[PDB]
Amino acid sequence: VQLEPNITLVLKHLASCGAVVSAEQQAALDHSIPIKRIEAGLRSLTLWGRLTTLNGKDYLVAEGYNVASSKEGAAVYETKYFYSQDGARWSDLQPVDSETATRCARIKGMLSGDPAKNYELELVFQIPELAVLRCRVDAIATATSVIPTDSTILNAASQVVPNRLFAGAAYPEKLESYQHRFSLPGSGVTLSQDLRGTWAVQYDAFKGVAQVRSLLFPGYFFYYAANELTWGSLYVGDGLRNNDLIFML
Amino acid sequence: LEKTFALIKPDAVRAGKAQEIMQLIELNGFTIIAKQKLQLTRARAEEFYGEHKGKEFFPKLVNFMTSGPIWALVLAKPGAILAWRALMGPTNVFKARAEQPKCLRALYGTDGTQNATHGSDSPISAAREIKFFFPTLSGDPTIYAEPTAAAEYITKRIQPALAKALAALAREKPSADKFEAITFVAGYLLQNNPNKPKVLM
Amino acid sequence: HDTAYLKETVGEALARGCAAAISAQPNDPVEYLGLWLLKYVKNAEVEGNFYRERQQDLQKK
Amino acid sequence: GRTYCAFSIQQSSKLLGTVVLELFTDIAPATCANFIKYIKDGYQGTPLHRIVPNGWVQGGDIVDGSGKGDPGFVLPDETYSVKHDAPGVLGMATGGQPHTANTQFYISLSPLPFLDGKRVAFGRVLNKQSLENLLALQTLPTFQNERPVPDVVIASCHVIYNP
Amino acid sequence: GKNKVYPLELTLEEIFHGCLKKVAHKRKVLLFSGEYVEEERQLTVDVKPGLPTGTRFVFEGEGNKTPKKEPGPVVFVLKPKPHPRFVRRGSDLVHKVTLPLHHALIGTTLDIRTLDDRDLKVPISDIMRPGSSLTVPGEGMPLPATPSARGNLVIEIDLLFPTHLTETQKMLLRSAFFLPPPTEQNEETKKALRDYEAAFKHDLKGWATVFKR
Repeated sequence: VQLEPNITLVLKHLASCGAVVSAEQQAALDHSIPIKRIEAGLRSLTLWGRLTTLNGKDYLVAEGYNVASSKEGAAVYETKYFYSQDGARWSDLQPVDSETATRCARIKGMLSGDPAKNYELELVFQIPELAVLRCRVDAIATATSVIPTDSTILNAASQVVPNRLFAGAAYPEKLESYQHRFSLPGSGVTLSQDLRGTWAVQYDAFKGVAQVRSLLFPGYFFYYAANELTWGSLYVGDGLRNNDLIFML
Repeated sequence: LEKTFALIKPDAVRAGKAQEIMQLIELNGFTIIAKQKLQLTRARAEEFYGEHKGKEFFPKLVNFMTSGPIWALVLAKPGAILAWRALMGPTNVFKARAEQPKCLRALYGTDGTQNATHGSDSPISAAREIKFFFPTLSGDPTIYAEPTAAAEYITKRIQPALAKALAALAREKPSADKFEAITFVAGYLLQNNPNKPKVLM
Repeated sequence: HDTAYLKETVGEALARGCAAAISAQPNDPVEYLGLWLLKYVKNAEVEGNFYRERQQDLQKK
Repeated sequence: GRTYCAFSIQQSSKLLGTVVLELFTDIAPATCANFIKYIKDGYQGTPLHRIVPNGWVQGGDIVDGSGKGDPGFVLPDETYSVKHDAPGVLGMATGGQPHTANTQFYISLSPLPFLDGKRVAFGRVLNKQSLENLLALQTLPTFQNERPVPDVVIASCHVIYNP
Repeated sequence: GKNKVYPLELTLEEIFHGCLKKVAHKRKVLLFSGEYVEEERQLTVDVKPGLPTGTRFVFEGEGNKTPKKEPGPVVFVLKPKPHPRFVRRGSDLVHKVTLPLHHALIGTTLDIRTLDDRDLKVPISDIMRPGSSLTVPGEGMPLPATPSARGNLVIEIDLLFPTHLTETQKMLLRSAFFLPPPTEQNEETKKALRDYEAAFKHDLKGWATVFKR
């Protein structure tokens, strides 16, 4: 039914889970999301998340794509990520090559504010902080991008497009009603096929709203309201990974 | 059901009245077959206004038409050409205001040359201009599909290059399979042809 | 003789190419015809591929 | 996956050798079909007519056996795709003007660049023993004006490995 | 075997998108008259997206016609007009931006308007070295072979050092360039830094944000 999640509805439904942004930053977002959506050629630019930092200048990260195709048995989106400290002026996040993509996953810690920070590894490897930020965003998006099943569909020329006749998911408390965004529409892959204890679902059946929380990445929340058929997802907190899931559960 | 060409000039686009013009066009029964916003260059406008070659008003006409972006539209209706001439009204805005006060020239035009719209005159000119701005828009399956005209078309343009290609193929005689010969003749046609040059780097 | 070879090798597709080139009225009919022949062979192979993929998906389901 | 056919060469009741050939039934099908139909019914006693030292071993006339044309059929020109660049390239021969090919066939004995695009080549020798048999057939004791003085004859000919 | 070579000037936008040029030729046919007679032919040249500079388009059968020899071909050599922003270097563009020193050290975002109608804001990811550069992948000219992939935009950085510095500014710079690591600082050092930061960012009498006169 919906074609792009709102920022206001998402920030309203996920407020209870701590997924909130400052009010001045909220107004700046309201003004400066369309500006970036028009400056860049994108046609769907939403807010992805907000990563914390050693300063107060958290990283607000937005994501936008033009084309979304079906390549090699996977729905692939040519995503582009932007970051900002305040909601006013956005900058871009260039992708990182594989050598850095492997040398950036060993840098556990909380990111600092200035995006001109260099971490050191071992000879010494000097890595920029924006590379680490992009690595963390890519990992979280690979592990957590959640949408209701059958919300997308395949057309001619093999483009994944919103299912304009989507009638919602029956049993919105079962994990079988949600799927990764990069699963092809025909495939029966859902969040159930992931590790059993990774995802937690709390479903308010009276107000008809379901919340899916990631336990492997503790700061990722997703909401799905069935009566109005609106689904959104945000990530608040840093992008570190919960390795010892077996002990916590 | 016929169709005509019509462009909104830069004066009605600089004043932000393009959308209202489209709405009025649609309210009167027209159907916008295809639209495109585009800025002509000097050469393209001079080729566009070929009929009034060496006229007295040509300098200012070509200088105005390339001052800003314009809109190009194809409008479809049973009486599209005459209906668009009537709706578009008299060609002179000062005459238009006196004669027909509720017409596009009177409402949005300001000057003899800044009439804010341009339409076609006759079906031949309309088809020519639609082909000029929309090379891929189909149309006119009656005059083009005509045994005498079709034979003339093949003989005059396609036949001179094809005869040489079929000769070279008969000389070479490639593998008896279809695909190799088809690829060979297609590559030959795309390699040496009269109108296009050969690209080297 | 050679005319039979030319006929049963190219004529069937060349006639369709000529009809297509004369219906559309392009600006460069020769280049249009050449690109048409390339797309002709390409669409044959890709329609075979499409049939194969559809059958495979049905079987997997 | 092609077809194969073999025949023997004998000079004056003395077995001179045997040769096996692969036929390009995927490049020039009709020429191979005619060649196999004639090796099944024909070529059984047809002399080796023309023998050029560093050129080709020619022969295979039917109604005359001595190098003049035959009636009953004319073979059209199929394809110039196989290029004469290595020894042992079997092909058909015709007059200067195309579309007059007959049972006359020829096997190359050296790279022959000029023949490319003038003669239908539709086969090859398979091994080194056959090629050496032809190369030995070059230096016969005496051959008069490009014909062996005794009759170098195809004694036997058969088809193996395929329908 | 003489040929007439003509430059063909294109803008970077045309080569990026793929133009379709109509050029004019003044061709001379020699006759019995003392002077020649010439005519203007029109030639349609179709430049493909991102063709390399120096591409030759040869029109065979076009050129001055002597009485005996069939005229030789006419050659058009593709060259790009100068651009205010970009200069192409093979398959990717080059942008030479003059950078302030504090933008180099502290870091800012360069603003670049691409050939396509999209704006671009690229952060400075570290201390930009003198004569160093930055690379934005997928933001160059298209590949002539494949009509989808492109090069990578290259920003060549030329720092713009300040022309004047006072002695107190130099004192502040030396204190910034020799500050001890945060695990080596005294409590007096931390208190002094906090006081100075609260004074420099004072909302009414601090100079952290001023309005240009």
